[PDB]
Amino acid sequence: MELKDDDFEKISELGAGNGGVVFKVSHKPSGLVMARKLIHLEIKPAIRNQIIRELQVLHECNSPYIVGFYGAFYSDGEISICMEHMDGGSLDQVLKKAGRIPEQILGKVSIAVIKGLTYLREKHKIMHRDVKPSNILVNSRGEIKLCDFGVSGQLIDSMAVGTRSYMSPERLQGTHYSVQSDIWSMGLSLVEMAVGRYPIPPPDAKELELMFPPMAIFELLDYIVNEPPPKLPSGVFSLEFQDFVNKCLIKNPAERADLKQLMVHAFIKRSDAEEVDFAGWLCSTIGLN
Ligand SMILES: Nc1ncnc2c1ncn2[C@@H]1O[C@H](COP(=O)(O)OP(=O)(O)OP(=O)(O)O)[C@@H](O)[C@H]1O
Ligand SMILES: O=C(NOC[C@H](O)CO)c1oc2ccncc2c1Nc1ccc(I)cc1F
Ligand SMILES: [Mg+2]
Repeated sequence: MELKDDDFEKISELGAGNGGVVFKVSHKPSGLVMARKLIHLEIKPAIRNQIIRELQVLHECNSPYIVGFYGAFYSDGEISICMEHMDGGSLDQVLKKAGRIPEQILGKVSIAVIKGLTYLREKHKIMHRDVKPSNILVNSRGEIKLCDFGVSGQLIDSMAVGTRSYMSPERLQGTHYSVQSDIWSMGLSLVEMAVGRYPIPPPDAKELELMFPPMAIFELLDYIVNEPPPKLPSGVFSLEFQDFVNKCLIKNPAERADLKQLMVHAFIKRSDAEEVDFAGWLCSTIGLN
């Protein structure tokens, strides 16, 4: 069935970010609860049809590790993307409530991200372009899924920041980037979620004892490109996890691990095996089920 603006009704607001908002909505004809992302684009009527045409590939993006698509359309100023509502929210929200995410749980997340990126690359020849805790969504059935990935080339162009960057040194320095950049972002997201705050600048010894002003824009970006990369602190995390993120966070993109290598890394092989009630933990920590 085709989706159209007058067929919806706002239930609540799921949040916002550097531009458009997302509503939890009810599609009246179907009865389905959905997440409707609205993106404001003062943009000519020709190229906004291309965007919709290009977003139709999302109907073929079916994976347990990728947020489901219902449809896309242009309303009155705004292009609407309608997706699966994920009742656990994004990992940036669960981090706020959780304080930290345990390593075992990050093992399950790492698995999901790797397998999602792999799906998008192998089956659709696309890079994410925007991996970070807020674009990894989770639900009470224990699923972990990626969203907000770069399907439509046009949409990427029509949007082209914030105060915290998950961009890789190479992408920060110019156009010379591609799929290896998603690895960096994943690695940084993981350190963030393990430690409970954005890992740049790194915490001093005294701030690490406590766990176990904000930087200016240029200061921070300079740190990412010119200063050694962030590390998981020693002692409180397994050596294999430490290696995992170190392999993700190698400044040189060719030297950096790729998805094939990460898939067979000791930390994944260990997390594959482990028995973890992610569904249970998630609800327990945010108060749902
Ligand atoms: N499908 C969904 N189900 C449930 N919540 C969602 C869904 N999509 C987005 N959200 C929520 O909406 C919020 C805003 O999302 P949006 O993608 O507009 O920005 P963001 O990714 O949070 O931050 P940024 O602006 O840096 O991308 C997210 O933080 C997330 O909590
Ligand atoms: O939402 C995106 N960025 O977040 C920016 C924030 O809202 C800030 O304003 C975004 O960027 C793209 C670029 C190209 N193609 C698609 C998208 C796309 N959305 C998208 C992709 C897959 C699925 I499942 C659902 C989606 F909502
Ligand atoms: Mg987002």
